[PDB]
Amino acid sequence: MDSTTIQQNKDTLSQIVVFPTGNYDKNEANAMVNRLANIDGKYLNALKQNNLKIKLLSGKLTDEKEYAYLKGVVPKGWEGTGKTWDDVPGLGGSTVALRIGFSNKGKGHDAINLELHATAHAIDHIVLNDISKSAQFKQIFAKEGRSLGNVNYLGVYPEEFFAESFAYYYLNQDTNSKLKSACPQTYSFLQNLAK
Ligand SMILES: [Zn+2]
Repeated sequence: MDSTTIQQNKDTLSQIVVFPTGNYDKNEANAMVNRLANIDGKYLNALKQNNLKIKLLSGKLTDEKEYAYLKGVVPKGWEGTGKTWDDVPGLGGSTVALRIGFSNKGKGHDAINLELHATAHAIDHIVLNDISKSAQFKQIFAKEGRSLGNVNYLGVYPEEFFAESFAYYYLNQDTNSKLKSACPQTYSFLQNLAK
């Protein structure tokens, strides 16, 4: 309905997204920004205020200097697998690092969208001050925490279910209505947050 909002958010994101040195698909990198541009501007401006940089990567996560301490480190609940932090495409929290071309579900992650799920962690931690670990959201998580699948992951950690609910809410119209169907209280919760 509104293309003007996307364009203004893209300009906010221009003060947030940092493009990598090296070779990558420029069009796909731009597609990731367009998807991030659907997040409420209130959240984006607040990330801009706190100087949160969304770093897009052309290579592996642990190839980057700041995440080199993760090289060879096995993430939690990567029992066997054979994969370490070197094989993780995205990361969110205090910092945001995303590998370009790995947005879709299955590209080394179970999130419905890499960049929206990770940026959610930053908005949760930096902007909303760990709202996923608040009494109100815990009550909702207690009831709706498994309604998006991944019951041993999303259904166990409220910070993860928040991030995925956020991604469902802001990705596209289909996954938004999917969230409203499966998680009415969570949908209502996020809707009030942006009011
Ligand atoms: Zn996560």
